[PDB]
Amino acid sequence: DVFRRELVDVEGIPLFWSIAEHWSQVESFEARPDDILISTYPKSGTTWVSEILDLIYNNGDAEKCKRDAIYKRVPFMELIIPGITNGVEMLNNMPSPRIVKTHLPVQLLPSSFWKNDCKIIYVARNAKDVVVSYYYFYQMAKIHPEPGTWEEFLEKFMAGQVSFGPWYDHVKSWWEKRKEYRILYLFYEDMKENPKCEIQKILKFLEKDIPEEILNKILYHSSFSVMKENPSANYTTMMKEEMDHSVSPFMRKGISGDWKNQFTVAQYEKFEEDYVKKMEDSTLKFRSE
Ligand SMILES: Nc1ncnc2c1ncn2[C@@H]1O[C@H](COP(=O)(O)OS(=O)(=O)O)[C@@H](OP(=O)(O)O)[C@H]1O
Ligand SMILES: O=[N+]([O-])c1ccc(O)cc1
Ligand SMILES: O=[N+]([O-])c1ccc(O)cc1
Repeated sequence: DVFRRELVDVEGIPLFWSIAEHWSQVESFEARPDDILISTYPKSGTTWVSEILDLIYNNGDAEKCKRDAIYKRVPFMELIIPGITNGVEMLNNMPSPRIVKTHLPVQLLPSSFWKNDCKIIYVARNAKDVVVSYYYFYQMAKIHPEPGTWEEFLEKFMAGQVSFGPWYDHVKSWWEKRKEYRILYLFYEDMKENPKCEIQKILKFLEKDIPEEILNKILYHSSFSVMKENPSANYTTMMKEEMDHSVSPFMRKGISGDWKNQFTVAQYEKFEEDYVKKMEDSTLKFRSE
């Protein structure tokens, strides 16, 4: 059974057993100078930005972006599961320019990305909304260990005992890295508030100037209500064994502030006290609504 196993430590970080088992293949990954790396802590807007990027690369052409599922269009690099998927091999066989997805903490990223000085788009999302999203995701996406109860999962998340390790270190270290490499550091909440502005930031970073009409086309097709019903973007092409959408849909709510529906007031106060202690060494600032 490839599903529901315990995580395995990889250079200090809990990862899926099969990623750990094939780690040398990940660490030796060969990047290319024109790769665009989308880097996120899980549940922070990876699919959203991956769809935006593929739409940009295809000039807002919806049909072209339906050539395959997002997880084939924008391969999840480190995700290797025997009999199921191999992100490294998918990318190895993909023509440039490649869009590459990762959730790896900075210290675990294959060094080829640094050596090739690749452009990277990092997306961060407020921790409270992340942990709620990740809880439901753990339930539906069977490669993860059992999340337990909300209360149990919340504690594991705060302790960094979840797949890809602690959110706090992930966002903080990636933030620091922006001083060394070309990292456009985006926030899920900004994309919610003003998607046009954020996509304009992406275009400037990519050194692309496109017509307003194409920009509006990209905006329309990357909206939650369009993506949620789009089989090429909403993960419903996954086998039920890998992802069971009847448990929780991948495109779940797509808002900011769902944490209010999940956290008890006590859980919130405790989470905030812990958060301030973990995040005061950082100039990083988030909005929770
Ligand atoms: N277009 C658009 N607009 C707004 N929100 C969106 C969009 N697409 C995905 N989502 C929401 O993003 C959450 C999934 O994040 P990820 O794509 O990073 O998940 S994953 O790490 O790639 O598995 C998950 O958030 P929750 O709804 O809070 O669970 C998705 O619903
Ligand atoms: O099989 N799976 O569970 C997968 C496969 C590919 C992917 O990008 C994410 C999950
Ligand atoms: O376990 N999974 O199937 C996953 C996990 C993380 C992710 O971003 C996509 C799929």
